[PDB]
Amino acid sequence: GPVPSRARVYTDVNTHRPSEYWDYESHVVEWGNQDDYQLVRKLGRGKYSEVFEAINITNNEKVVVKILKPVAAAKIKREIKILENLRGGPNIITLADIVKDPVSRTPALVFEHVNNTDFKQLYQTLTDYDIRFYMYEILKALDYCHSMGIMHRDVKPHNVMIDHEHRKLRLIDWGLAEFYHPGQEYNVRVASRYFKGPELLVDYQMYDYSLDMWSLGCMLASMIFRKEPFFHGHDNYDQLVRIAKVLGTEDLYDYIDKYNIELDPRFNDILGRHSRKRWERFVHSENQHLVSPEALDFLDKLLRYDHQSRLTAREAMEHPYFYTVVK
Ligand SMILES: Nc1ncnc2c1ncn2[C@@H]1O[C@H](COP(=O)(O)OP(=O)(O)OP(=O)(O)O)[C@@H](O)[C@H]1O
Ligand SMILES: Clc1cc2[nH]ccc2cc1Br
Repeated sequence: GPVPSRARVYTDVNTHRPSEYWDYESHVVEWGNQDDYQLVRKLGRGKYSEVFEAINITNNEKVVVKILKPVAAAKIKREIKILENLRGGPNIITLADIVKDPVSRTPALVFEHVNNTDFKQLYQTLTDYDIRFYMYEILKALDYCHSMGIMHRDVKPHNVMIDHEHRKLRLIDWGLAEFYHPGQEYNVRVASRYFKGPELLVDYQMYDYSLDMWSLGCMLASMIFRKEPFFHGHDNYDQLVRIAKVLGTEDLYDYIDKYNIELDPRFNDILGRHSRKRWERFVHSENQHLVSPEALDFLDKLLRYDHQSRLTAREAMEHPYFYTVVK
């Protein structure tokens, strides 16, 4: 069957922590006062929650309220435990309160509000320096959560809030986040299609923090090459073919051979044979100002099939691409 795998960093953070730290099922939720919050406007709705802008009437501060849709208490306590564990961490969204919504009769998570800049404007206006600056900020949040034994599993642009005026970044939406336990087989239905790592696309369940580094690489490629998304699959199968058209099929077969993974036979008549492309192939007059040899080397070290070969968040922070960023 498949060869086992373990993270090359932060492998035993959870084994050496009190069981209360990662045993989210055993956690007793402390409930706040729902009357402290006045809902102002609906910001969005997904399969798992409705999101509102609200006012905390005890301090007149703006907050965001995520009212959870009917889902397993396992996912609810997991998100709460992760948010409480990471609270105060660099660039991690702050969970301000947990209240029972009187209408839905489900938990409502109250978060600090971030005055988020339009994503389309950010994507179209970020300069070379801003891309490096904000990528260093996201790495601080990822190294923190990884060092705390947690994988985010849904890194994507909509989950990175940026207040471009105050040069403030927050990593949000921890509903898919999970505690990393060496040897544990996880669900591969995580992350959004365009940001799914090859490990999820080939059904390899013993993955780790390095999944987030693939997702970060996908964001980087889309920003420096001005191609959103970078890997534009029609579905989860075409998603792997789109990756293989860039990284090539030889390295893909070496990856699956290393872990003794057998690809779904449905890939036999869609994967083809592709060579690895040089990153310069994606450079053109409209994105050249965002590309440098340091950007391409950094990208090359994130976008690797073998999850064990990708840079960790801390190694990424050491890369020459960030030497220009004021620290
Ligand atoms: N802490 C926050 N401060 C300000 N706005 C937030 C905060 N958290 C979420 N939002 C905003 O709430 C809105 C709705 O969120 P929601 O996650 O449902 O949709 P979304 O960002 O389009 O996500 P997805 O792409 O996953 O569907 C978004 O515009 C999001 O930026
Ligand atoms: Cl790190 C980062 C996160 C982001 N979220 C939306 C745009 C955007 C750009 C960068 Br660079």
